[PDB]
Amino acid sequence: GTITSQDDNVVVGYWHNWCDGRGYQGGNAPCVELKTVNPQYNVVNISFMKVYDIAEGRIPTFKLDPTIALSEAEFIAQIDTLNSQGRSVLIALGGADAHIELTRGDEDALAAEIIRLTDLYGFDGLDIDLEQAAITAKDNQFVIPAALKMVKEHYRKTGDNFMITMAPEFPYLTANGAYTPYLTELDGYYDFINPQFYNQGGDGLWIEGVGWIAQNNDALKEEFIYYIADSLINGTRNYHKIPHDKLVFGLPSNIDAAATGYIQDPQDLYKAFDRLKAQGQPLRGVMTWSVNWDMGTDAANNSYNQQFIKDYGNFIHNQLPPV
Ligand code: NA
Ligand code: NA
Repeated sequence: GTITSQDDNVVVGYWHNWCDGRGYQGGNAPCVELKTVNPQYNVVNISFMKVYDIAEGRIPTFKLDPTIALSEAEFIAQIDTLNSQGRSVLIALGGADAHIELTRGDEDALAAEIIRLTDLYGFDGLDIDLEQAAITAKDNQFVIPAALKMVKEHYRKTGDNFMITMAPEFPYLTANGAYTPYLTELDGYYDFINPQFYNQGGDGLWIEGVGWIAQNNDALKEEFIYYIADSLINGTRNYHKIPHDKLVFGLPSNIDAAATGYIQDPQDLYKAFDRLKAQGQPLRGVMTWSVNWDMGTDAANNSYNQQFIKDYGNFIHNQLPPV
């Protein structure tokens, strides 16, 4: 394929390489064809590159789920189509039960496999989306950055920007937190970070004048968004710094997609994002788990009807470009 990278704001959505996932509230996530994904998701993350069976070896790979009933050829064409629309398709490394437990020395083979898949499917980059147990498993903190540097450099040689993103759960981004080796090793290689501001229950931050602001408090959601992002983009309040032009706010699509973190009132995001913009530090966009959930159903089989991309797609795409 042709490496197709993002120079302006993004709306990121994950795409499930499986069918009929059950939700946190009993709903259903269909498998969907790439070509059915709403075009306002201009970064689509194929979930997941993983180890399928450890008897196959330590190096994760990607195998298109045959239940989805696309041939490799048809999947590849759909990626070419997205690329022709100016949209990126990343491979998301990790996910639940991925069995990624790499040993020092594995970076060469992991880099070779990323390059292979990239060239074959026409992926535009990789998203680091490790499960909690993987973040510090074995030599992952060393191997995964070492491999991605070699991948970045390989594609830089041919004038291509192989995108590198990550999806840390936000508690792991405290200063010296478990995800910080990935961030420091890959500083100047990663394009943007899309943390998960969901599934962390009552984790949060204390702000003098406001109080305790939890990720699951729907009365203080503007405050949560504004203050957690302000902390990250400035490296304050004991958070690792991620520059504002490289921070994308990750969210559940609806209450089926995650246990906690769903934004009940989209105006809380609009206002938080406008406060960050007004101080000269606008964010790079939003991300969601997941496009399948946005296209999914509740427990009564009522369609979620793309509400996430309705709420946020125009809002983000009509912002000024970065820099
Ligand atoms: Na591509
Ligand atoms: Na509120």
